[PDB]
Amino acid sequence: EKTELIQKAKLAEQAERYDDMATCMKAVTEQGAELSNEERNLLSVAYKNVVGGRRSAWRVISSIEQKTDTSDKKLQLIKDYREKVESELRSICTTVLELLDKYLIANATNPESKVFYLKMKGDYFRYLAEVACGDDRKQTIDNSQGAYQEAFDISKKEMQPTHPIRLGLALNFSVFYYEILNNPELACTLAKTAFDEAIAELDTLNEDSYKDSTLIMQLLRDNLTLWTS
Amino acid sequence: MEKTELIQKAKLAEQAERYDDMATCMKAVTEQGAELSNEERNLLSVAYKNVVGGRRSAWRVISSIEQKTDTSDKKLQLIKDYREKVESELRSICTTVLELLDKYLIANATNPESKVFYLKMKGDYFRYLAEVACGDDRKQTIDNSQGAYQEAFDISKKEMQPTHPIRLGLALNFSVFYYEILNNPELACTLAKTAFDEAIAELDTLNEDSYKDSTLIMQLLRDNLTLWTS
Amino acid sequence: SYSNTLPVRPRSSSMAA
Repeated sequence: EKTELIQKAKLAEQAERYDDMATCMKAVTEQGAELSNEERNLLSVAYKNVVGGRRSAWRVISSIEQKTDTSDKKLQLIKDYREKVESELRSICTTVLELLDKYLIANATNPESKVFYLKMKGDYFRYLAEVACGDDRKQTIDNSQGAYQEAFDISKKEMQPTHPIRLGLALNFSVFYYEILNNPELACTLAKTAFDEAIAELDTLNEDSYKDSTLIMQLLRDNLTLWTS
Repeated sequence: MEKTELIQKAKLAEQAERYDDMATCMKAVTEQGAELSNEERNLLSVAYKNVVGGRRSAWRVISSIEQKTDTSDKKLQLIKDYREKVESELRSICTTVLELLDKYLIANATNPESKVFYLKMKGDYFRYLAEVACGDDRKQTIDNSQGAYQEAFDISKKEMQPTHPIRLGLALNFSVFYYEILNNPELACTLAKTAFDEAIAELDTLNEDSYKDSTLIMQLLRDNLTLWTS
Repeated sequence: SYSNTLPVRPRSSSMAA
């Protein structure tokens, strides 16, 4: 029964207890049945908030480290802490990715959820790439790229440019081009393409999904303005 | 780990918004038996206030959801069990804090600043317990909160000027205790109002070091007064 | 600054941090 688990997941969401939420959705996912759209959103929100605190913490600690004098006696404590945080982040991303490869992607039945999960794969492989080094960094960046590319093609073939999932995939994939590959022009072109194509057919968009698509598009042109500086 | 490095990691954890680690550090420092500076005490307060706060807010959300109508006895059972789990966590946190206070901090403080700070803290966490308590446990928790608060209040009034930030914050939290725990809005209003009036009375003589804090606290007193006058 | 990405993260006033 996923019903009680979903109930608890929503309670946790409103209570901002995202560990509990991620537990609930992990259990549901492991029951083996395909996830509905609300349930996919619950999974994504849960693990997004779990990993988020560690991404931000890691950013802070790393910033402090790289602005600390190398001869400082207090450097190794900073290092050790950053490495602990990084370890937790790796643990979480690995959990998500195992959930995707073992359950969700293997059993996804419609293009919407397949694109959703592939996008997620790219997102969390990207979260790993942000903190990886050496060959590990090469291969993790590669996996992220591949997930994003597959999801991108499928979205182009099976969805409208106004679909919130397609738009979000374009947003995050552009950010992958900017922060990871370091090609700001291509990231700008992804964002602008998605935005223009969305406005073109904004009239074929669902009233209920309107708020979501609008939100994403605003993030897209926000990114565009930023990067163009 | 040495006290110095424990502090270093408490501050680093605070920068990282990782308050469980911060609270663990400061708990270690406190258990080492060493008296804490003002800075270190504030690290303790920030850490544990952040740890407990999430539980308090979650408990509020879940409780509110529990009062929703037309809900299945089954779903209601699930909601209540979750609220009970959060309750358990909260009680554990407040318990740890109070064990630190009674066992180390309050015990080894003759200094009025520290004595008032720790007694106030005790009143705070016993209040956090009182807002989720049942039956006789409830009356005991309330009496303990009120007692600690009262002792802090007396010590402050005998040892600290009205403009001092701990005296003011103490007045603030003690009056919120009167309003929310004892449901005596009149005495809460007079408590906060007396604090504020006594502060403004001696504001021109306040030093420019504690001005920044006591002004903010005073503004909180007035906020609560205005809110409590509907 | 950090680029934006899709999935993102009355009472009485007591003494604060």
